Formats: sequence, structure tokens, C-alpha cells
Amino acid sequence: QYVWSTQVPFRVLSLKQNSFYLDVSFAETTKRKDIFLKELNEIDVIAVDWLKGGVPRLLTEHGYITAHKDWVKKS
Amino acid sequence: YVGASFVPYINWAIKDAIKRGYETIYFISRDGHFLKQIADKIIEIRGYNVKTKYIYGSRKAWRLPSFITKVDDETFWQFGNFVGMDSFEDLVKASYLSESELLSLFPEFESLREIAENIRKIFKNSPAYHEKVLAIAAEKRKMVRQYIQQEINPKEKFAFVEFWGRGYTQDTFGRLLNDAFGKEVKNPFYYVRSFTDDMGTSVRHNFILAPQNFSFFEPIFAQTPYDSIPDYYEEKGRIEPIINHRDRSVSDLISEGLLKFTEDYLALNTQDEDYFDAALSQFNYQYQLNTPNDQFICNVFSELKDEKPYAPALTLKQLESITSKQELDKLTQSIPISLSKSDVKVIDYYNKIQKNYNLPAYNSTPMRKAYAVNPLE
Amino acid sequence: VDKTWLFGSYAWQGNPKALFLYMLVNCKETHECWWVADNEESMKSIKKSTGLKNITFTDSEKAKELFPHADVYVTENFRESYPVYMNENIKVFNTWHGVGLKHIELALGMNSVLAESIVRKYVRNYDIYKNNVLFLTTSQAMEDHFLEDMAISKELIIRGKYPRNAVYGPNGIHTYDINTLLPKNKSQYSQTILFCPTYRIGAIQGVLNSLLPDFAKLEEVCRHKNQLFIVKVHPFMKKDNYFAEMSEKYKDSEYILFWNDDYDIYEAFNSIDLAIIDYSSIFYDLLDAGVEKFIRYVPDLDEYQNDDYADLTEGRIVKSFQQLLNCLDNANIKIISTKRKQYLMDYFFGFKKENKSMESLIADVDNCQLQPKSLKELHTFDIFDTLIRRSTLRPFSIFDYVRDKAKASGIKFPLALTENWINVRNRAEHDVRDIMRKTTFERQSDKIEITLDDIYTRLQKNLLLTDEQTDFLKQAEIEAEIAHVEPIQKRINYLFSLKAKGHDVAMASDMYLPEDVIYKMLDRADTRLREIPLYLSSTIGYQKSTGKLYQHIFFDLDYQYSRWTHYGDNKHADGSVPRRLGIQTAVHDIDDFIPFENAMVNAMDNYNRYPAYQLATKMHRYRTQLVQENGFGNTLFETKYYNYA
Ligand SMILES: [Mg+2]
Repeated sequence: QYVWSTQVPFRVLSLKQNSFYLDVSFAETTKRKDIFLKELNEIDVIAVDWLKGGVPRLLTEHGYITAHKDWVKKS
Repeated sequence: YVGASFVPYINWAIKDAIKRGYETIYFISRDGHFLKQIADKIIEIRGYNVKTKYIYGSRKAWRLPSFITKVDDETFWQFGNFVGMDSFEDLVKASYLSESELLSLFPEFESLREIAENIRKIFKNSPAYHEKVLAIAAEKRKMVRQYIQQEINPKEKFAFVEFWGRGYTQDTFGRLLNDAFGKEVKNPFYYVRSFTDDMGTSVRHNFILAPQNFSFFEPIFAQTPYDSIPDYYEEKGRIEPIINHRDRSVSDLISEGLLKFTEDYLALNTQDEDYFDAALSQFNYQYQLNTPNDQFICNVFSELKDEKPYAPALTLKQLESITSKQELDKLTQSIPISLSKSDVKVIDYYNKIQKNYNLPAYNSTPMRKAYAVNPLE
Repeated sequence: VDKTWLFGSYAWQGNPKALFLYMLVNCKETHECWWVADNEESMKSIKKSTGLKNITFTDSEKAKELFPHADVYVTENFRESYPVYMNENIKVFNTWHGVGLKHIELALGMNSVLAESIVRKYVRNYDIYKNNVLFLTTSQAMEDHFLEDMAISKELIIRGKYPRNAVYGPNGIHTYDINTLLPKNKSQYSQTILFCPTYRIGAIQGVLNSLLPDFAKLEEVCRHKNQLFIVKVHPFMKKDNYFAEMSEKYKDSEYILFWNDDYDIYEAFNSIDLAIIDYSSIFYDLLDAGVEKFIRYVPDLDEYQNDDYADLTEGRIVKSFQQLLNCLDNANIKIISTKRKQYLMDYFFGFKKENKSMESLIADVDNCQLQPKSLKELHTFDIFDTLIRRSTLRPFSIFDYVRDKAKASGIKFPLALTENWINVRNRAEHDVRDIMRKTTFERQSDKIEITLDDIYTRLQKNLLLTDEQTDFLKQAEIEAEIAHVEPIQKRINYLFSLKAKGHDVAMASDMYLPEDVIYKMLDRADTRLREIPLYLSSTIGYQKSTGKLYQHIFFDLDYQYSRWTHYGDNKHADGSVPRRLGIQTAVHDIDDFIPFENAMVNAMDNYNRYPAYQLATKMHRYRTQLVQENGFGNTLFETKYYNYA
């Protein structure tokens, strides 16, 4: 259920309105509230950083976004 | 508990001094009573070749005279003489000067009968104050120099054994040594730990190399059967410390226990006595510093009069009367122990008020006795 | 209405307020002017006290309507935050809060009490500061001083007068009648004196009590001369109990009036004949408002001495309260000399005499053209577990290794040292750290970072070790740290891709190892890393954990960046703390074992702990490759990892 690639960077389309997090933890305090990823917009992913468990996070110049297939889609 | 806390340390210190070539070990006032008893017992049993002597003194009796040619800037720092003032009497006492004689120079000070920082600054800015303090110090230094000259043999290779401190008192005492013997006198102090590097003639041998704070053990030493040495006096043409005695019961039992423990401890079948000293010390200090709900740390240690207890139990209304950590420190010297000794309703009220009043978070459980449970009568 | 101007500040004051009123009067047809307060209650207070209707507040629906398409935003400071919906091309008309010869803004450096706030402000809003701020300068001297102390574009300068010193004149703007605040009409004193002292640091007794001890004698000497003595102390000074006591004792005095700060004192400057000042910038404002009789009441000139105040300030000198009384009664204070007023006015507000007007200022602003420049970004990187990692994962593995070498070398060591090396060394390090933290006075420095040499010096001096033992142990630890280096290649390549995009990149690491050991480790991970700037805590003495290393980086670089991003593994040093400094962070997770690997490593004694670290790290590498390199599913990964481990 996770969208990612070993080859970075790579473009992704935001299926839903996606928030930016400044920490792979996705803790509330790290979620940006000044700006977001608009629905149906594309964005480059410049790194893929993995939690201690097994869930990937897609880094953009504004912070992390989810990799869940319901929210992003590789272009 | 007190044997594990003291005896291994004194053993290490005695063996380390024998190793370094020290001929005499001096124990300084108050803290050195029990420690010298322990060291004498150890030397008796083990038959070590080293002398022990006892020296009377204190911060009050040694700081002012230590000002040979200058008043230390430390006097005006966070740990100087104007540190710890709670009332106007405290300020007048830290000033060294009487209320009248002081307010004569600082009329602005007549009020209040941050603040401490500004007081320290205004003190620092007066050269006349510096020179007057220097005169008073040179005058009070006569008796201290004579006491040193009469009590300490300078032609030996000697050391001093303390317990805990920053190391500034050791520096002032080394300055007094140099002034009294007229040469660069190496003074090594043994500590359990100190926060400062070697400075000048002060050398520092530390037992435990870990970021632990041993002020924790001050109450035990405060059971020594006499007050802190305020100053000296002269009679029979000899200098003697002013000793205002206290009751001997507590110190009697403490020394009984310490010597019993020394006997039992030197009899242990160890493969490496230094390693066992180190290991037992590590375990015991860790435990006593991180076990606030221990039966005996709760029922004995924290109940020692320092006259008010060190960290007594707390009542609900006492917590209703507090709003800051400052107000609570006036009530106890160990919030964890006091809470581990207080009723569950008191603990719950503390939890209720801590998030707001910005008090330390209580992360322990009430103390449960382990041996001699319930009233034995 | 063609243009739209908003005006903002933390209070109803200053050049923002002056220009706002002057435009709401004399520019109702060419400009739409609004005042954005910081909250709702501020707007309510302004509207109740002044009756205006063009007042909104931040994040108000009126503000959310105006800011997206406004034309100018007037301010008296480099604000700490700007509305996120503020228009891209807005013109930030920064009409400063005073002129003088004191350093400000970036010149305050890392020692300033406002260091954190400055770093946050600039890191956040450097783009706005550099490409949209038109800073108002009043003279060539002041323009040069401000350009030295600030990061403003020389091309966007606006030259002219201070609106708050030229708008509330006799026939000018007034939101209140001065006579309604005074015991008698302004013509009902022989003259008026305005006392404007400054908040002095070390104040045993209240700053006011030290300057004006006996108010009874002051009032007597003012009655004798029929003067109105108006006291406007510093803001903090109003908190002292002596201030309120003296204000109540003379709440209904005919000559001593404690100015009600709810009113802008600048509006009343034209009514002030005498000014008793010390070291405040308001003096120049008064000089610009027309005042001409000055008393420099500087009892504390002893402090500021031993370090020119004489040449750039006017006013007869008075250092004692008795002298001030003798001066107020004697009535021997002449108007500033024509040559001296010409001198000071040139030096400080020269661009005024250029026949500058308010409408001239508004024209210079409006007719300005923003020619912005695209700015580069700054990217700092943690080293350990961000750009490089350890072949045994856990840091303590190193210590394990070192111990194993000590015990195997043949050099005899104390049992306590060998058997307990982990605890010995880690606790000695933390001991040295606590020593540094507790000896900031003894060292007269706030730096508290330790070095490997400190740790091993502590160990040697307090364990009575030979130079052979100590050097063996230290070199073993260094060589082991070097030999266990592995690169985190993806982040290294991303760092160098950033650099190749034209951004500036650097490394900021908290570590005790010497700089040369760090560079050897980096070189073994990737040679390119040797060419990247390095902020090593051991070399500098400041750490990311305290945030001081970030401040050092901010003040050390020629900060010209549109954005600052920090990549790291520490939720605090590389996350919380930098974010507090306004830095965008990308915080990843550190490598770590899972239950089986952890239990395996934790189950070993000294003989078997290092190989257990090796095997657990191999298992971690294997499951990492399976999940995050080969991209296998859950069942396949689980099968492979089980069959292996
Ligand atoms: Mg790291």
C-alpha cells in the first residue's frame, strides 16, 4: 500500500489534500500548518526515509508526505 | 546504607594515598568526623603505614581570611557569599557587614527589609568595599595562619580527605596554606567527586567519575556532635576552634554502625579489593540516588534533622499553600522522597497541581516496608 | 482608490500610526488605509479610544481580505512573523522606531538577549527582508549605520522625514486634546518639562526612585516656577512599586503629572518646551519635533564613561538630584545654539532638509519598483547516523571493541577499568560534561562542549593510569571509530545534488572527537564529504542540543538564504531545537535493532558481545535490504528474514 521508488527523485501526484511533516514520526507537532499539498497537484520526491518499523515517508522540499497509495500516486 | 556510602570510599582513599606516597591524611571539620573514624578503623585492622590528623575549619572560617591580596570574584558569583539569601538578615549576614554599617554605604539597600544579581553587581562595583574586606581578611588571617602553622606539618608529604564540594573551599584553604608556610604548598584533596579541574596548588583526587551529586549525603554529616566551626580563638597561647557541641546519640549510633560495617567489609573474601570497592560504591550510590521510596531512605535518612527534617512527608494543606517550586523547596529538600512518604491523596493533589505550578513530575510509588513490617510492639 | 496600505505594530504608536492618521486625513481619495492590530482586543481598544473604523486585526476576515491584494505594509520593526497570505509583491515600508548610534538587529550578535529571536526572524523572513523592505533613512550617517547593522537592499531605501516627528504639529493631526489631560491648560504653565529616562540594568532601588527620590521638593520647585513636570518613565520602570506609589501620592497635582501611556506622547511634542533626557533615542525625535531646551540628566555617566555622547547630544549636564533641582529652580537653560542644532539635524536627519514632505514620502514609496533577486538556500546535515553510520550500529559497540583490544593487548590494566570499560568511559564522559556545565563562571564562557582529550584526562588523573594505558585506550577508540565508518550513500548523494543545484550545504555535528578524526571518518565514508563546511561542536564549543551551534552558524555565515533546511536523526538536536530557531527540518529515524536482535546482543557477556553486535547488525542490514532495497512484500520479507536469522 506504499508508493515509493529506489530511484530518486521522482514525481508524484497528490490524490487527496496532503499535509507536510518535518519528521518521519508524523507527530502532530511536526505537521506544517502554514501550507499544504493541494489536491491533484504534483510534487517531486527527493528522498525516501524509513521509520524504525516498515513504513516509508516521501521527502519534498517542504517536508515529508505519506507514501500510502490512497493519498499519492507515482507519475 | 551509611557503611556502603562511606567505608568503601575511605578505603579507596587510604589505599590511593599510600600509593601516591602521602604520609599524613588530614580530615576537615564536620565532614571529616565520621570519615576519620572509618579511616582509623581501617588502618588499625589492615595495619597500614599512614598517619591521620583532624583539622577544624569551614567556609565561614576560611573564605574571608583567604583574601590575601584580592577579594575573589567568586564572592560575587552565583555560588558566592550573597547566594541563598531568604530574608534581610540573610543579606546582612552575607554582606559581612552589620545592617547599620552596610546601609551606611548602600542607602538603596534600606528597601526590601534578579535582585541577587543586582546586589552582587553593586557589591562588585565598590573599590572601597574591596579594600575594607581585604583589611578585615588580613586581620582575621592571623589566627588562621597560626592554627595552620601549629596543626599541619609542612615538611611531610600530606593530603586532605573530604567528601563533596565544588572545590573553591579547597582553593581558599590552599591559599591560606601558602600564606602560612610562605611557599608553594601542594594541597591535594580527596573527594568522592568535584566539578572543577586542578587550579594552582589545589590537586583533586576523585573517587567516582560520574555525573552524580553527593550533596545528598549532607544530612548524615550534619549529625556530627558540634556545629560548623565559626572561627578560632586563643588561650594558653594556643589557637583553638570554637566548638559548640550538640547531642551525641545520633553520631554515637552512626559511628557504631560505621565501625561494625568496616569490620565486616574488610573481612570479605574478595578477588580484587579495589574492584570490589569500586563496584560496591557504584551500586550503592546509584541505588541511594535513584530509590526515593526505599524503606530506610524514607524512614531513617530523610527523617534526619538538618532543626527540621531533610525531606519529610507532606500534608494536603501544605501543598495547597504552595504555588511554585521555590515555595516547595522551603518545605523539603527532596520532592521524590517527600512524596514517596506522603499519603496517596497528597500524591494525587501534587499530580493535580504539578502541571500548572511547574513542579517536578512525580514518577515513583509510595514506600512499602520490606522488613519488620507493621508495628513490632 | 488605487492603492491600499495596511499599518501594523505591537501598539498604537510610532511612524506607522503617524502616517496612518496623516493618510486617513490627507489621502482618503488616493489610498485606502487600514490598521491591523495583533489581536481583537487591541482593535477594540483603538476603536473605543479613537473612534476610527479602518481598524482590523491579524487573521481577521477584513485582514484576510486586504492582505492578499494589498499594496503596502507599514511597520516600525523587522516583524517576527508576516501573514502567510500576505501578497507576493507587497512593499514593506519599514519606518524604523528611532535613529541613533547604537548597534541593532544583526549587529547585536550571538551574545544578545534577543539572539534566538533575531535568528528566528531572519531565517524565517529573509526573503521579505531583502526583496520587499523599503527601510526609511533620515540622513547619510543613519543610512550607512543601518545598512551596516541590517540586511536591507540599498536600492529600496526611502529617504525622508519621520512621520511621528512631523505630523502632530500645531495645525497638524491630534487624536486627543492635550489640555484635557493636564491640570491646567498648556498656556496655564510658565513652561512644560518632559522627563524621559531610560531603563537602567542594575537597579537595587527602582530606576525612578534613584533619579527622582523626593517628589515633594520637585513639586515645590515646579510650583515656584509654575512649570508642568510630565513624567514618562520607561515601560518596565512602570512595574516598580515606587512608581505607582508616587503616581498615587500626586494623582491630582497641579505641576507633577505622570503621563498616561494610553496616549501617544509624540502627538504632544510640539507642546514640550524643555526635555530632561539621558541616553534614549527619543531625544533626536524631540529635536526633530522642534524642542530646543535640553537637560542631560545623567547621574550614571560614570558607567557609560571609560569607553561620542558629548558631540552627538545636546543638553546641560546634571548628575545629581540636587543639581537638577537647582537647575529647575534657577531657570538658566538657553535654547540650543543655532550652529549646534544645524550640526545635529544635518548629522541625523539630513535627508529632511531636502524639502521632504509626507506626500513626498508616499510618492517615493508608491513610485518604487521592486526588482527582487532569487536567493539560494542553506542545507545543514548531521554527520553520525545521517551521512555516515557504524558497521556495528550501536555506538557502545565501539567501546566494547576498545575494551576487547585493551584486555587482549598484553598491557596490564586495572580490573575495574577492563571489566567495566563501558560504564567507566560513558560515565567519565558525562562527568566531564557536567564539569563543563558547572564551570561556566570559572571559565568565563558559555561554551560547554567537551573533547575526547578531556574524557581521557579525567580518567587518567583520577584512576592513576600510565601514559601508555591512556594513549592506548584513546588511540584504540579513535581508530575503532574510524574503522567502523560506513556511508549513508543516499543522503550523501542528496547533499551533493543540493550543492550542484547551487545551494549552500554544510555539516553541523555535536561530537567530542577532534576535527581531524571526524574528517578522516568522513573521508572513509565518501571523499567528496571532505570539501563540505564543518561546524563540529568540539571545535566550536557550542552544540545543536542547546541551539547555540545554530546561532553560531547564523552569525558566522553571511546569511543571504531564502530557506534553511536541516537534515538529521535527532528529534531534539536536529528537530525541536532548530525548529525553535525557525529552521525547516527533515528528521529521519536512526537505525535500531528489533526484539530478536536486541535480545541477542543484550544476552552476551564481554567475550560474546561484539560478535553479537556484528551478527545483529548483519540481520538488520539483511532485513533493510529486503524491505527497502529489493522491495519485497511482507510475506516474502518475513520468510527470508526468518530463514536467515
Ligand atoms: Mg546523528
